[PDB]
This record gives sequence, C-alpha cells and structure tokens, in this order.
Amino acid sequence: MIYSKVFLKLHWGFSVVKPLAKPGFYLPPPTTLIGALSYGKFRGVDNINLGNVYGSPAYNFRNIMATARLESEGVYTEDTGKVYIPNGRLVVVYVTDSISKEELEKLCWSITRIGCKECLASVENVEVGEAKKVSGRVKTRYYFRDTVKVVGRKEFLEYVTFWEENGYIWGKEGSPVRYILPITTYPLASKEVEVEAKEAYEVGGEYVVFS
Amino acid sequence: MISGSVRFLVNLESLNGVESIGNLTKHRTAPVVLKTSTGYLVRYVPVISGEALAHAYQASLVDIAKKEGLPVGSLSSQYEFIKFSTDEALKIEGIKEPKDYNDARRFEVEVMLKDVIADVGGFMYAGGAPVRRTSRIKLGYMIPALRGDEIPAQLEAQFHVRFSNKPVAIFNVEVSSALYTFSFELDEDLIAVPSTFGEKVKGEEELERQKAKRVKSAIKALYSLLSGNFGGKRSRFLPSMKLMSLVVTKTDFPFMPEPAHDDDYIKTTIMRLGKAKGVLNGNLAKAYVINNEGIEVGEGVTVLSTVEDLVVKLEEE
Amino acid sequence: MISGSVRFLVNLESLNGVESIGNLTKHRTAPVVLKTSTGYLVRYVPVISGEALAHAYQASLVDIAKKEGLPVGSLSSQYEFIKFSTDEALKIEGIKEPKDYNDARRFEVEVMLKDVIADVGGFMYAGGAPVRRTSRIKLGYMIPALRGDEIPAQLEAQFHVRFSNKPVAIFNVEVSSALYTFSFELDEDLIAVPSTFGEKVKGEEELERQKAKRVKSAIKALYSLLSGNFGGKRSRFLPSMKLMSLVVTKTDFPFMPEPAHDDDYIKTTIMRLGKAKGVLNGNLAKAYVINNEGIEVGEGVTVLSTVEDLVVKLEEE
DNA sequence: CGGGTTTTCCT
Repeated sequence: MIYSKVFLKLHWGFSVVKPLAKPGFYLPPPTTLIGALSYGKFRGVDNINLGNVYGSPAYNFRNIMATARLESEGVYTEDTGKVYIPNGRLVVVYVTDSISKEELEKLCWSITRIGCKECLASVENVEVGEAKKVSGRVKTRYYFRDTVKVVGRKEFLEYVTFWEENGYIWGKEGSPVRYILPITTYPLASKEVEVEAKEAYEVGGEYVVFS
Repeated sequence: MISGSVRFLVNLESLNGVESIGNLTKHRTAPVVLKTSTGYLVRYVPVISGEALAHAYQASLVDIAKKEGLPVGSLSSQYEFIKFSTDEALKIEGIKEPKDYNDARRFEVEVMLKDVIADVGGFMYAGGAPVRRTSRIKLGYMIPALRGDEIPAQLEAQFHVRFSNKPVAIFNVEVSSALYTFSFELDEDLIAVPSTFGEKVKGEEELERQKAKRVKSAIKALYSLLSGNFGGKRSRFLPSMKLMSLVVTKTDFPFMPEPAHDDDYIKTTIMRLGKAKGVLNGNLAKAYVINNEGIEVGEGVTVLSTVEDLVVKLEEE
Repeated sequence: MISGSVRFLVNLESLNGVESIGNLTKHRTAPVVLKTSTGYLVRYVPVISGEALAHAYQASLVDIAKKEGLPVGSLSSQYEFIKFSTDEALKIEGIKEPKDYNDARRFEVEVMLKDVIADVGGFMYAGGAPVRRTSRIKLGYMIPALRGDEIPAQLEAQFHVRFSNKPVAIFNVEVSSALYTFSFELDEDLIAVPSTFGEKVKGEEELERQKAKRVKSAIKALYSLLSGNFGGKRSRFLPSMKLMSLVVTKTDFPFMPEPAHDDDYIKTTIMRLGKAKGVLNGNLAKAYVINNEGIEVGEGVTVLSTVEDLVVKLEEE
C-alpha cells in the first residue's frame, strides 16, 4: 500500500453545489479529488464509452483512496455557496496500490483545479512513500465515515452527505453516504479528533482513518 | 499550454454591480479573514466575478473572427451567447439534433464547424443525448492581493441627482479602488480537436485546415483581456487601469504559476517550473516577465516591456 | 475611434458639490490607492464626477445642433435630459410606445429621427418591450495625478457672511486646488446607426443622409470639454484653468492610451500604438500631441499649438 | 511701567 502527499496553493477558493437555492459544501468530496487525480491522464476527452453508456472519463479510478484537509482560515458565503480561502493551503493524501510510485507521482504533479473552472490551484511539493496499517487509538485531522466511533468530546463534528462513484454516469444519482467533518463552522479551520477505528494508515505521523 | 499571473491597479471603479436595493446599486464583495496580534478580523472586500471576463473575451474573439472570415453562428453574431443549448437555438441556426449516442460525434463536429465560439468557448446541449465540450480558456475571480497586514481596497457610496424644471431624481452608486490580481490558463494544443471517442466523421479535414487560424485568433483574443476591456458602466464611470507585474509561462505539460498574493511570486514559480520540467520529462519551458513595481525576478527569463511583445512571442512559438 | 488623455491644472475651484452639513457645503471626495516606496497606501482626495462633464458636452451639442438645423427634441430643447425614459416624456413628445419585440426597431428609429441627443448619448425605455442604446461617448471621473509619493491637491474651507442692518447669515464653502487628469473615448463609426437587430424600416434613408452632419456636430461638441466649460458655482467661484498636456489618437481598431499619471505617458502610448497596429492588422493610426510642460514626446509625432487646430484636423479627416 | 479686542449674526 503506497501513499503520496501533495501541497496545493489555492487562488481564491472552491465551490461545489449540493445535489437536489444552491447551497454548497464545506470541503471537497472524494469524488472531486479522484477526478482531479484522473485529469492528469485523461486530459482532452469528455466522453468515453464505459461499455453500456457514456458517463465520464473517470469511472476507472474509482478504487483509489483519497482525503484532504485545510491549513488556513476561510469563510463560507452564499451570494451559489462558495468557500473563500484566498492564498490558502490544502494538503491532500492519496493511498492506493493500483499503480506504482512513479505513475502516482506523475499524476500527482498534474493537478490544475478542484471543482469548477475558476477554482485553479497550483502545486508546491509532493511526497511518496509506503504506508503502514494499524488499528490502535490515533488522532487525525482528515474527515472520515459516519460509522467510525469517537472517544473524545463531541464539540467540533459536523455531518455531511456525499455520494459514491455510481454518480459518475449522467442521468443517475449516486448513493448517499454520511460523513463526519472535524471543522469549525465560523471561521473555517481544522481541528484534531481522536478515534479508535479499525484501519488507519500512517503516512508520516498524521494517521489517516478509513474505517 | 499557456499560463499567466497578472497584477492590476484600478481607481474610481465600478465594473460589476449586484442586486439593487431601494435606489442604490451595490458592488460585489466577499469576506476575508485577516490575522492580527490580537486575533482575527473579518473584512468585506470588493471582487469581480469570472463571468464578465469570459463575456468580454468571447465578444473580442467574435469581433476578431468575423474580420478573418471564420464561421460565426447566427445568434452569436448578435452579442447573445446562448449557444446551441435548446431546440429553439438549433432551429434558428439550422442543425438537426443528434440521433443517438453513436451519432453524438457527428453532431459535435457539425456544431464545431458552424460556430467558432461553440468550439473555443465550449457548449452544452441538454436533451436525450447530451453533448459536452469544456472551455479552452480558464479564468478566475479578480481579488485584491492579501499582502502584509493591510488590505489595499476601499468602497464608498456616491450621491447623484438628475435635474428637472418641475420637481415632483436621486440615486446612489458604489465606487471602489483596489489593487487586483488574477491568473488564467489556456490550452492552444486542444483547439479544433473534437472531444468524444468514436470513428472519424467526414468533415474533420476542414477542421485540420482551420486549426492554425483558430489558434491564432484564440491567442489574439487575449490582448483585449490583458488590455482592460471588460466590465460595465464604462460610459460614465470609465476606470483607470495600469499593469504592474506579469508572468506568462509556455510549456508542453500541465503547470500553473503561484498566485500573485505575495511580494515575491516570480522566483517561486521559476523554481517550481524547473522542478516540474525535471519530474514530468517536459521539453519546452519558457517564461516571460514584465516588471514595473521593481520586485525580485531571478535568472533565466526574457524581459519584455509591453503586452504586444508578449502576444507576438506567444504567436511565434 | 478617437481616444484621448488630458491633463489640467485648476486653482481655487468648486465645481462639484455633495450633501451639506450645517452651514457647510462640501466637495466630492473619493479614496485612491497609491504606490509609494514604502508600499501601498489609501488616501482621500477631491474629485469631479463624470456626469457633470456629460451634461456639459450634451448641452454644447444641443446648442450646435439647433444652430446647424438638425432636429432637437421638445424636452431636450430646454436643458433637461430626461430623454425618453418615462411615459410622460413620450406623451409630451408624441411618440407611441412599442407594442412587441418586433416593433422595437421602429421605436428606436422614430426616437432617433427627432433628437440628436438620444442618438449620440444613448437612451433607455423600460416597459413591456425595453429598448436600450449605449452612449457613443465615454467619460470617467476626474482624478488628480497619482505621481510620486505626494498627491498634488489641497482642499480647505472658507468663511462668508451676508450683510443686514437688523441682525437676527454666515456660511462656509469648500474650495480646492489640484492637478486633474481625465481620459475619453468617442467612436464616430456608430453615430447615426441603429443598434437593435431586425429588418429594414422606412426612415433609414434620412439617417444615411444626415450621418455626415451628425458626425461633424458630434466631433465639434468636444471643444467645450477640451476648453473648460463645465461644472457649477461659476457665477462667484470662476476657476483658473490651464491646459498642460494632451494626447489624441485616431484608429480603426480598439485602443486605449495610458492614463496621465506618469510623466512619461506620451512615448509609451505611441510605442504601444505602433505595436498594436502591427499586431491587430489595422489600417489607420494617427496621433496628435499638445505639449506645454516640456516633457518627453518622441519622434515622428504631429505637434500642435492649441485645441482649435486639433478640432479642425479631426473634422477634416 | 503701565495697558492686550471689544456685537451681531452660524444657512
């Protein structure tokens, strides 16, 4: 199981509108991160024949694990929800085993935006390595699933609804999955939360929790 | 590709208004958080959206294209960028709707050949068999630089009156003056290339012939944005712009420069360009810089003086 | 097009006013962002609005149009430029409101054959079928030069009394002195040309006949602005004006000369004009310069002496 | 060395 870290500098912020008044999300979903990763290889094509229906040029990277977190302060504003965090930093962690280190690093250096067109984002540095799996009590900053238990004080937890990869095909709605975010609503920032969990990869001290 | 970061200085300005309240027209603002020794402060700062710039760029491209004889759509000849979105739009231009998924590529080629803006700008057709085309030009919001511990932007309300001989006549307008910065991306390599898998359909040879002219026109259209012909209320509130710092990078692989929010953002982008070329096995990497506020540049960069030189050098390569 | 940048020097002036407090009449002020050797700063400076300049220009145009035999609207004959916005103006003038979208062109041509002011300065009608016409002359706020670290402007208050034999009579007035700058744009290729898309409508032949006279009058109307007949409180606070520098450029393509903020803004705009004509595939580019402060100009530039010569040269070409 | 500005208005 290999892992990679990437540091992104944002220009003005990101904007992803909730499916189904147009409120937005607080942090990008894993689908957006996987698509941003896949952009490095599938650049220039917008419709590929999956075999039965044209749904997206991204239904092939669906088995890559990804998380992300903030490192600065920003504000969520509706005026079409947006998250303004100019000149901020975003740290993204990719954990997978499908491709070798070289391919993942090459695709990691090839990220241009997160969400819509305006949300450009530069790349400052990357790291590649091998991760280890543990199950003891850990402290994390990246968001995780709803089913994961919690030992600390419930003070900085929020609930959001994300979708699986099934939504990659047009004319179809993805399955709803609950997620827990360790975020302060105003102003936006990230806080550490201690969890027990069952699977957690050590990617440099900042343990990442998946289940 | 072509990537750019640009820094602007604007005075006594109102280009992007928003919903009117009472008898007042308001400017567009966004909240930012500023760090102080005591703590944090929330400040509202004027901005300019990313849609006005796209509209100005598309209008300039239309004006340039109609001079060289390239095809232009009927509804896009008028400055009405609805594009071939619904059936009513297709009826005026005279294009049959796509039959099924397998015939999508033919429809895309037909649209791409009947209108340049639908190619460079991109279009979306809703219906039973939707067709997509992402824009070849990416533009972001114009936000003043959050540099240091002070935000160099203000916003005031001005009072105006219309004179009449039989009183029975008052309005207010918000004006601003900031130090703006924005960055953009363009991919001239994907111009005049269809964006759907399948087999080649008759008519692609015309696109191959027109590729060079379309690329030249798309590059030429950047002069309008880099010269400052965007926004509104220019009849009575014509602004006063000026160029301070500009970095443009031309490569053969994905890359973008640092945001122009720090006082030293050219050295960082040059170093990162070197590293990215080293890691991604690129071949072409050139940087052009225009400097007017006297900040540190670095080494290994051609120094220009104006924007026309930049456009000439971009076209040559 | 005709694009210009002008620099004026005004002393002991009160031309634009705002709401009053107590017995004090205030001068319009606005914030500016200025670059100094220590960074960027924000200042509050007196300004003169652009709508006053537009009013002066349109009044001079009314005078010239009446003198030369061109038609002038009933309401605009008296210096009240409500134009054709509300229904009362339509009832007074005697023009039927548009019925549907297809009738918009008829309404525009009918309004455009009765008042030259509506043709040149544009107009707006709001209703079931709104009609818009953008102004053909573009102006902006009058700002003092942002040169160096010190803004060359000053504002103060003055004391005045009214005499009476039976006391029972004191007021204050703000007075300014500064070095103002402003720029303008006038596209004479669209004068006497309908803007709303549609079919041909009877009455365009008369417009084609009168186009030359309308263009001549529009160009002649700039003499008032270039001379200094604008602003209020001229009965007791007549200002002392003096031209210092002027650059006027005639082109066939969009172009904008540099703002008159730096001491070297004539050489730069000429170099940019040459390169822009080279790059945009233009066919005409002429420049005229009036210089009275001994700053750098360049080579191969027509040099005039007064403003009347400039107006005559613009008319002849 | 004595002497150091007096009113009537303030939209």
